[PDB]
Amino acid sequence: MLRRNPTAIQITAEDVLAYDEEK
Amino acid sequence: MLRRNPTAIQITAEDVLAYDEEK
Amino acid sequence: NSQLSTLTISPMTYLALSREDYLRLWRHDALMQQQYKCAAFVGEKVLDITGNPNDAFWLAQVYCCTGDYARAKCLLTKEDLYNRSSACRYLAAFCLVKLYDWQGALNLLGETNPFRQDGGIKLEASMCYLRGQVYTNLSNFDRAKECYKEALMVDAKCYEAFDQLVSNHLLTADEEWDLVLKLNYSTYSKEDAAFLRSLYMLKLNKTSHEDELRRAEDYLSSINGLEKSSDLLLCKADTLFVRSRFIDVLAITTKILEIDPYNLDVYPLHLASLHESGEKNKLYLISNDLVDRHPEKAVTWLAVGIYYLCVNKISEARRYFSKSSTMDPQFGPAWIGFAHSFAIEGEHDQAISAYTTAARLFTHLPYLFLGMQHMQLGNILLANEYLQSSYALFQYDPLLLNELGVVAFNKSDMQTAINHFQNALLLVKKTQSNEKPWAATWANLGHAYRKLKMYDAAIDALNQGLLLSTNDANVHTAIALVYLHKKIPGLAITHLHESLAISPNEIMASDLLKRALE
Amino acid sequence: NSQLSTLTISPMTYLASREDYLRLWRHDALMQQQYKCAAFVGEKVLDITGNPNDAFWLAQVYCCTGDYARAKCLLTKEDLYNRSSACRYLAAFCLVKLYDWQGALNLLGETNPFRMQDGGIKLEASMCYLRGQVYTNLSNFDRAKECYKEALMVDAKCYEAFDQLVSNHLLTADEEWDLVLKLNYSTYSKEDAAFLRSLYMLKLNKTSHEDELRRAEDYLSSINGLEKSSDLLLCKADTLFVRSRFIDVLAITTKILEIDPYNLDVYPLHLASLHESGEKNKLYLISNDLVDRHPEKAVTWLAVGIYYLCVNKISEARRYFSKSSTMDPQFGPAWIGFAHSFAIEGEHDQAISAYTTAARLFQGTHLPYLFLGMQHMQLGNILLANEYLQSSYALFQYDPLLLNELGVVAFNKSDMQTAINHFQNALLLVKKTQSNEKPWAATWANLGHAYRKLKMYDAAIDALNQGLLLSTNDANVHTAIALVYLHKKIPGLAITHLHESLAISPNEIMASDLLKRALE
Repeated sequence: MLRRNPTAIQITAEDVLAYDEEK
Repeated sequence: MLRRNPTAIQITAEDVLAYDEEK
Repeated sequence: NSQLSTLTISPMTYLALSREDYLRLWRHDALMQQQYKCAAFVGEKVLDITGNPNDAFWLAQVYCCTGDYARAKCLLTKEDLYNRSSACRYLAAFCLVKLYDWQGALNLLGETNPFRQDGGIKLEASMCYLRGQVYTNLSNFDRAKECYKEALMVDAKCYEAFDQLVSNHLLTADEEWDLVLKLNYSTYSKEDAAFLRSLYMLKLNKTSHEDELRRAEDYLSSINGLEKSSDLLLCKADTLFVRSRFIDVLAITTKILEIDPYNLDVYPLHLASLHESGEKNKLYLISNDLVDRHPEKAVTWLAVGIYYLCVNKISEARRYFSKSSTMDPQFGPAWIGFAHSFAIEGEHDQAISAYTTAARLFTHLPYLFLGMQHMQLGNILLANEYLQSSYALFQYDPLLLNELGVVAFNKSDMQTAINHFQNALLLVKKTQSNEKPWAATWANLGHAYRKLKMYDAAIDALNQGLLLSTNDANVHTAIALVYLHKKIPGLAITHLHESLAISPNEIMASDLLKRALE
Repeated sequence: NSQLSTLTISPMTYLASREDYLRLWRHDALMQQQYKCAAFVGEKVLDITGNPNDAFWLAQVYCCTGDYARAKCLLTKEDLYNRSSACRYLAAFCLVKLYDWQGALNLLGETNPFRMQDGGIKLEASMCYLRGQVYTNLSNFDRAKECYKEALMVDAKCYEAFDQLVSNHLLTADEEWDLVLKLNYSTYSKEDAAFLRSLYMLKLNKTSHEDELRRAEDYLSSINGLEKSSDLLLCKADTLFVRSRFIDVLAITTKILEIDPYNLDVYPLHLASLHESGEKNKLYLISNDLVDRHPEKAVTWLAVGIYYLCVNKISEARRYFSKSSTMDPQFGPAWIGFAHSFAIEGEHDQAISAYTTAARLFQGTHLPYLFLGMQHMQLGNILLANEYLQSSYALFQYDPLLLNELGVVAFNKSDMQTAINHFQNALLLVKKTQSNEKPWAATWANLGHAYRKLKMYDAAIDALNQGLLLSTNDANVHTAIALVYLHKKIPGLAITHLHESLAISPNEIMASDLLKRALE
């Protein structure tokens, strides 16, 4: 059976917001 | 094999001429 | 070695069990039951375990039955196996042929038979047959014929080789008789040699060794079961057809088509006999479903052409005989139909072309037709050369005797003409022919009589003439002229009236008439 | 009667007469494929004797010539099929060749009519197989299954039936093992039962009965000569492929291809292993002589497709897995290839169709549920994706790709700890296998993403880095690394990595923003 590549987690737009809350 | 029909001798002008040797 | 066959190496010889015995019985039965996935899987296992050449051979059998010729060859040519086993060498060579590798075939087989009893066909013989199959495909017809006769010389049971020589008209009529006569039937059975020889004679031509053929059919006939055999029956009808006994032929042929519907060997003879018997309906019936059932066979399109013949659509019949001979250029009966259709429609050179190509296939019949054609063209030397070549073949066909008569007549040998016409009428009585065409022979006889000044015989024959075909202006003219000779102008007049009414423009009738007027 | 095979009717039984010279002669003609001759002799013996066995053998000749109507008629004429089981088998066989399905069923019966041994397949078995073939063509796949199961129970030697069951995937992995385990091998040989049984087990599901299968493989390797058998090398290769030992699979599979170049069953394993290693050249050569010599085989077009797949020509790959799976709808590998093409294009629904039709043709294996899981992740059905993933895991727990997928799921819930454990185990797994290292950059980066979530920034850097390593050019892992750096409060390092992202893809919306804030 052909195989495929592991799914890759991506940095999302929501991650940059979880950051902004550095206050 | 397909056959065909007997050839037929026919009456000829030479035949009338032949007769005309009535002399 | 190569004296033996495939039976020597069959798993069943064990009768004369290990794991490899069980597997062999199993693969063998799988092969006979055409369960090929099974036979390949068992055949692979046994081969892996033993490395035995006879296991390699049987494995290739299944690949062969599968159509995997490339694979069979590969398996057999990979380990010098073609050299360790005659059966392998045969099977590998068999595959190369199937693959069209003509040169590689010869490499296994050798260009000459290299080898010059178990119930089978000697592998030596089979290899000779394959050797001929190759030379045939290399168009080397001389050496194919020769390498096929080797086959039959080596084992008389090599009927594939025999079938090639005969159905491919690779030999003379005499060549063939000469051959089945000199076979060593002991390669079949010393005792009972006769049985096999008679069977082979059933395939040869009917009109060259009438003695051996009669003794053959006679012996086979006494054997119960064989009266139902197509080969025997088909031979009988060929004979019958040569004797113009068309009802008899048709009785046999018909029995064949009911008790064995799938053999199409019978058709050209059945179709030809129906044409003479004028059965338009049977010819319509039979052809229609032949086209419906076997559109791919030349036979069916011969049947269609022949139907258009008892219906005189000559332009169409020529069309389907053309089609029938382009499909199978080797199909003799179709070139005759073709040729005849030109003859009918007045095209001589084309008919003669088709006739002489038709003669290559196949017999007194083609030479006879070539003869009839040159006579219509008025080439009397050629007409005679052919009719003579046809008479040497068979002297008892009333049609041929009519043509010799007409040649004798045209060179003014009246007494020989009369002899020919009289014999033609004897022979015809013994036949089962349609009688209207023979009116021409009666009139011919009358014309010969007229030429010898013997006028009372002429009147009788001439009259017997139109009796068989009443709508005929020329014999009335004929009769009239014989009356003028008998100095009876009045009867000549009544007859010239009948023929002028039949053909109003007749130039000879008209002139001949004015003279009778007294 | 139907308890025997053709061996009983072989002329060669004389080994244990004019008609007897004729029969020997007809038999050898057949065997030598001189069919004009065998028909000639066979017709004369039947004319003489009227024996059913002679009608059978004459009929055989016609079948070899493809004249199936003709054999059928001959065996019908005298009501032969009623007086001979061989004649019944052969008449039915011709009827099937003629596509006459009701005819064949009239002759065979809709179920086994028969509810010692000569060495061949019991004709009783062969007729159930035939009945199986009919039911397949009427699309009663349930009755076909039963009617093919019956052949095997009747005679273990009916491998055409086994091959149909297994090839048409009419059985579940379990059903297949219970079948061969319960078969009566005395119909082969009471004393050598283990040999045939081991052969059959080699055809079966590699994972579920690892034990019965390992002694079967041992027993057969102790048999001199089988170590070079294509079927034996294939349990191994498939077993090695499950363990992701792809170089090992190629060693074996390439050896099979040299000693048996016309073996075709070897190709799916061979092809799939070449794709994994990225061997365009090898895939290219193979596909080309396959279409040259086997244009009519579905495998041929599997190979053309797999090639367009190490080459990333997805449209023409899809075309060819389409062509192959159409040529042989039972061909599982072509369906997987087909589904992957859709997955890559983002065609989720069609990918899911293809993967679900493939899960039928590969039942008892963990990969189809794996793929269904991964594709349902894409759609956002985490519940569903998890159902399918727990399902593959129950079937087989040691595939790095599956642990990665279970890890992406734990991470999508908020179970970072579990995600880390799963990622760490994929990585451990991958070290034992022989897989192309490059695709696993995503797992490393994955582990790195789990770590930043747990605010373990140094473990994250290290993992993200190892991700970046295995993939020369990834903008998203550079952005990830920067996100971590400015969490560590080192904007200067965050800045150089953001410059890399925006260079690999100058448009990324989030990389620009993360740079926006990294002004420090």
